[PDB]
Amino acid sequence: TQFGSTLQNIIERQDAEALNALLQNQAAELILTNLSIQDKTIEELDAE
Amino acid sequence: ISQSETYRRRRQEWEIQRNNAEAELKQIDAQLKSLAVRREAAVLQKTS
Repeated sequence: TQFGSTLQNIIERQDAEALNALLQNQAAELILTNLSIQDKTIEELDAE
Repeated sequence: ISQSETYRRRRQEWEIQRNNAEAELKQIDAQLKSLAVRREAAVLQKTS
């Protein structure tokens, strides 16, 4: 049973990890698009 | 001489005023390519 508990903790902790990672990956994937927006609005300052 | 003088004067009025409208219009088209760009950034907003 001790091996049981410590393993359950390994798994909770594992999925928790892959969550944190998956999030950061998404954060990049978004900051790309938001960056491109910011560029184009600079272009709209050119047009003005 | 006076009559043709008046005709040249008013003609200068026409020139100035038409030219006014012209410069206005080219301004307009500039604003149109702007709000076209701002549209570009709002669609990039949608896709973001």
